[PDB]
Amino acid sequence: KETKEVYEGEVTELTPEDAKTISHVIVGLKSAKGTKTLRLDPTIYESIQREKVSIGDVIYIEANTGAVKRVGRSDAYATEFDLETEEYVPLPKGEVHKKKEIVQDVTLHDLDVANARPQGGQDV
Amino acid sequence: LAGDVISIDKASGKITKLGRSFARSRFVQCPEGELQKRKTVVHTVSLHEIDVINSRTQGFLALFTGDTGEIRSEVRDQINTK
Amino acid sequence: RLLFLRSVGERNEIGFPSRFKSAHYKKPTRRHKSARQLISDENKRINALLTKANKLVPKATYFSVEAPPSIRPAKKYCDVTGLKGFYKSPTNNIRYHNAEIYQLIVKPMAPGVDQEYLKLRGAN
Amino acid sequence: KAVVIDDPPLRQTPEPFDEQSAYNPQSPIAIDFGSSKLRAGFVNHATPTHIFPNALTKFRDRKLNKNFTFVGNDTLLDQAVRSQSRSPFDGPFVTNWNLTEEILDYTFHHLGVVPDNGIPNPILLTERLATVQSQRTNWYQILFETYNVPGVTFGIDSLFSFYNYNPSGNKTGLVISCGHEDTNVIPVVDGAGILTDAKRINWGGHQAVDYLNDLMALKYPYFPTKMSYLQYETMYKDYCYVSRNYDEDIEKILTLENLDTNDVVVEAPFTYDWRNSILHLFLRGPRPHDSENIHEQHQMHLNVERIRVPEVIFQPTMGGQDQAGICELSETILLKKFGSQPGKLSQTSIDMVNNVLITGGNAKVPGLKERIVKEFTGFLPTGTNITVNMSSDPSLDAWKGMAALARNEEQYRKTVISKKEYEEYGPEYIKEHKLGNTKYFE
Repeated sequence: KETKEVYEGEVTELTPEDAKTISHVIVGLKSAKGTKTLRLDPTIYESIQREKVSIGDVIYIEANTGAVKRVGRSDAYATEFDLETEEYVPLPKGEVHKKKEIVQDVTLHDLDVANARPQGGQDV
Repeated sequence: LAGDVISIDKASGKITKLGRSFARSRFVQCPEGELQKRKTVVHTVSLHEIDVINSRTQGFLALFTGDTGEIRSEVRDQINTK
Repeated sequence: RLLFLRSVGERNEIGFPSRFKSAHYKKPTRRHKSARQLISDENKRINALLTKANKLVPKATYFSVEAPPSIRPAKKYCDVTGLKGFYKSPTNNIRYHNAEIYQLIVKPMAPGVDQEYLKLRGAN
Repeated sequence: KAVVIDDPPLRQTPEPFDEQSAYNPQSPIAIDFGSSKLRAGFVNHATPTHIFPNALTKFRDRKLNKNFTFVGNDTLLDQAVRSQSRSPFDGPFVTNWNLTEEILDYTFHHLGVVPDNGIPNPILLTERLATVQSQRTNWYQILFETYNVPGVTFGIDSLFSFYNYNPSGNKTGLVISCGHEDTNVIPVVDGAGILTDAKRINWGGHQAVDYLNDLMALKYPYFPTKMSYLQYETMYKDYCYVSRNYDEDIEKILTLENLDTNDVVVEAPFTYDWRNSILHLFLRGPRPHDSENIHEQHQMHLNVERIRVPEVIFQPTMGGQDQAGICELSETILLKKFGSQPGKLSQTSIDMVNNVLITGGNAKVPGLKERIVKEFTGFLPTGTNITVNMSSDPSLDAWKGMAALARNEEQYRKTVISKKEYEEYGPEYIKEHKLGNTKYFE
């Protein structure tokens, strides 16, 4: 029995706080139903800097696992240039904070395989 | 350069040079109609390709190298359910 | 049909020595002083006051209360129809919606029509 | 279905006069010197007593009487006199003042006033937010040397409407005023209009009707007849609405299943298929067009202009103004100002959100209230209670403001400026009260 928690929306505020080591990360997401401002540990900023997330990028954050996925930029910044390499996704009409109860059905062989990778682990 | 016929995907950013236009001063006809086009592409992907891609041990290159190497049955069941 | 105008005409007759006015009247000579130059001499009066007081800070003037330009990029619309303007012609600098609008209105247009199309959004 | 537009009808009933027995000399008098309409009356009444447009003409006759008394509602009598109307306003300010003298004489004669040595009643006057100094000095000049009033107060009609709907005088709220020539966002803290952070958009109802006029002249350059300002005013009033979301609405205005419902047809008063063609669908609607008959040769098809004209107060770049919109200005007041971090609302910024007031004469357009509520939800944090207040008529609430100031609350004399105060301070005197303007400096 596991809990899926998802924060999604347009990034309207990305302010780090150091002490060259980031201490906490303030991220303000925005959807059609409102905004939500979250603290974040530096590992999620490491994942965000991997994802090159800037201001205005509609992103996906899982609270329990820390998975960060960049959907794309918003339509509010779709007219900053006439032609642009970025893709543009609309503002999500749902809420920023979504909670879900899901059931994980695994087997013993799946855990045996995941604990006995001969070369090593791989990314998501 | 000037006179080149190119195709641009706005999302991925891939720019493909289709060739040069019909100008003496390889050769492809200039496109007609709209510029920003919305066309439907149709894909047919076999279940073995999704089996190879969903298998985390080897990537999509095993469809060409051929070293898939005994894809497990749980990946097969996940592909069937999806 | 014409005596109605006379009836409301000398119904509401107010003379030059009006009883609503004071006993001393003394109207001075006033210039035109329209809308366009009142802003300018008020602006130069304010700048004269700042330069005299400095060599303090204004609080609420006619220019300090004016709204600043936005920080989000403005959406580009078609100048002909008001639709979503994807393209923009390079000769007359007119945004248009699709190919038919460009072939019918935007390309075969008289000179000076473009300068008053652009006058709606003030890009002349 | 074709709908025939025409000139607005003329009021053939002449205006009445107030009784001289109801004249009270020490009672104050409220005057709303608007750019479009003038609202005048006495404070003891609830409704305004005189509603007329702020213009007058100079009639000429073959008997050579030179009568120029056709002021206000007298202009709505004949078609010839109405075309020669002359408002004293060019844009937001007044350019000629003897015209205002004739207007003030007209409204003093029609309110049952029989004075001596000038007007003995204290006036209740409204002025523009952050107005220029010269207009204020000239207003002091005319009010204190041509009419000799005992007391003058000054205020903003938006703050007057806020006081009308919050009569306690210490409430906290946000005022959005859609006037005739400007659109203002004024935050109010504890009953005091904080004018150092108010913002003004250079767009109003007059600019919207002019924008519709320019759009319709551009849409049909070979139209046979030329229509007046009142005709474009009545198409702006009757066939325009604020879209709930402009980007999704503008994606499918020109579709065939949408063009048969919300596209109106306007007829001028006088006596290779086209399904996939965007230009013909924009010009002549979802019906086939033929140009041999004079009946549909005098035809308009307002389709995109039903939502394009009211959108300029939300995107002023469409009207040529490099200014922020209403929701963008509303966002920067209660999310990046007044001690509010974006994401953390202060207690003051909460109070204006529960007390949003939309007012002004240009709030009559449908869908403005729902668009404001939807856009306010977008930038505010989740769970914030956005409560808006909109009057049944948002045009006469400005007159009810000074009606409820000089009558309900006895601290109206805290805002008056006596004639003796004018002598000891001069024409540059500003009385920094809650409902009025402020000094230009610190």
